[PDB]
Amino acid sequence: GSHSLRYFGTAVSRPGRGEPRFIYVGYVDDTQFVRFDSDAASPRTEPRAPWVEQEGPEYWEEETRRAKARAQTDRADLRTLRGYYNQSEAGSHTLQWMAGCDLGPNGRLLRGYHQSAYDGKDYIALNEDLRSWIAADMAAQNTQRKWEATRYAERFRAYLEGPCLEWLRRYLENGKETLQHADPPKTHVTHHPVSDHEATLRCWALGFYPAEITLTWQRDGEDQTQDIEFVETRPAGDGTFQKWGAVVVPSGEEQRYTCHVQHKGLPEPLTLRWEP
Amino acid sequence: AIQRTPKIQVYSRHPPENGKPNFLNCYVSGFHPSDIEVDLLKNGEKMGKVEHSDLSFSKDWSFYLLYYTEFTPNEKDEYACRVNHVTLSGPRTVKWDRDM
Ligand SMILES: CCCCCCCCCCCCCCCC(=O)OC[C@H](O)CO
Ligand code: NA
Repeated sequence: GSHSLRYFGTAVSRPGRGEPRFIYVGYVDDTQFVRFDSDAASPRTEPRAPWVEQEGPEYWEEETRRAKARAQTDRADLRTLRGYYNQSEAGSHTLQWMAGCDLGPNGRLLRGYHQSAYDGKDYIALNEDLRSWIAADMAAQNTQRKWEATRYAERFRAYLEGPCLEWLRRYLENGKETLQHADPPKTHVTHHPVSDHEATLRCWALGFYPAEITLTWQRDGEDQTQDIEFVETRPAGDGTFQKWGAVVVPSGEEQRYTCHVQHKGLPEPLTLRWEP
Repeated sequence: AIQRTPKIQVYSRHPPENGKPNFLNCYVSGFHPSDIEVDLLKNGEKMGKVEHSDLSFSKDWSFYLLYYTEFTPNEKDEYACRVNHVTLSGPRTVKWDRDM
């Protein structure tokens, strides 16, 4: 259990059709709180969570300046990468990066990240010791040797160890009423006959925050792996999440089946049954 | 370069009830590259005033987006989400099912 500040970036080259598209987002835990979209007239870093709107005018101008500097760097990197892979000048490519810090309950840095991908594949990542790089291929090794030359890992680590945690603590305090509130899932079980002798039990978990959750079906206390479907956790749109798991059972043996639900918002793990 | 086909979930923000205003969600995830066209269909017709989230992506670098609009279900109207992506030969359409 740790809070996290993370920024994510996507840069997509638009060969012939002008400059690349840059879309940047920032998150505290599972809560997005800022965006930057280069495809505006005069684009700016913008609030996407209520508790960051109180930030002063200097904040928004410096974050906007920071986004524009990253865009320039990303466009350079798109060119460089096109070269390393001897790729056509025609053809759109995609660069993605993420970076940020996990706050340890100690108050210091628990884990830090700086990772990147090109055309959907891992390219280079900062190692967990924050001192070295892992490179995916020989093109990425070229980036690695150069970033070693400028001691980039040490300089970025300083951001992670200092300001990254400083801003995360700030955000956590300003948005504490939502960011530090575990919304428990509202849960229930629905019944849908499949045939004259089988029916579907669907177990629902709704409106929970944070996203992480476990949801299983059991028959006589044993965990079910056949005749099931679990959907990926999905956003409700209001900042909370949803998940369901369905199992096909013999008509008349429904009560042998229990849905098991664990979530940070649940003091105890939940056991659920169809309740006609 | 890897390309990935979008997964699609269509669903409501809250348990649906006829006459009760609600939000219709089409969540597209797991796709690469990022260009993607997503429509919400009311009785086979593209709804206006559909908004979407800001492009983000998961730990495997594949993108996800939430498209959503306001709607009030009733026993007559049928809803679906229709997706176009470079990995798909023609649009993929998923109907809204009230039980999912
Ligand atoms: C959603 C809008 C985005 C908000 C604004 C745009 C963010 C772009 C910067 C990347 C993330 C933060 C890293 C930047 C930290 C920084 O200053 O980097 C020091 C280096 O370690 C070398 O000094
Ligand atoms: Na297509």
